[PDB]
Amino acid sequence: RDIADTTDAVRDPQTLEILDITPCSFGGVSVITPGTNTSNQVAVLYQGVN
Amino acid sequence: QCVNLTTRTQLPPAYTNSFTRGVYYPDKVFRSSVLHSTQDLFLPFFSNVT
Ligand SMILES: *[C@@H]1O[C@H](CO)[C@@H](O)[C@H](O)[C@H]1NC(C)=O
Ligand SMILES: *[C@@H]1O[C@H](CO)[C@@H](O)[C@H](O)[C@H]1NC(C)=O
Repeated sequence: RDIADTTDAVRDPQTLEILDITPCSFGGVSVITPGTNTSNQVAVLYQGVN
Repeated sequence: QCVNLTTRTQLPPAYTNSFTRGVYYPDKVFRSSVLHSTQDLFLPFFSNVT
């Protein structure tokens, strides 16, 4: 568990090594569009993700 | 291993306060650097022992 009660430290089901599991990676899709009448091309931004 | 052979004197049981003993792990979960409040069976602090 963690502060948000989320999994952060994991006992290896087998040997005695220490495992770390994070949930699925994601992001926030934000689009940068001009006017529909003016143009049709869309550039997309990814929120806080390298 | 049977009925007593008398000679059983009665010592006076002196009482001492258990300061901070009797605390254990209530769950088999792993939390890192938190402050968790729980409701469970415990020794009261500074309670007299026999
Ligand atoms: C394109 O459509 C927009 C939306 O109202 C408006 O600027 C106008 O109707 C059009 N612009 C032109 C034809 O320059
Ligand atoms: C332990 O606690 C009380 C006061 O806290 C003490 O006077 C006494 O010796 C003990 N209690 C009992 C019931 O023996």
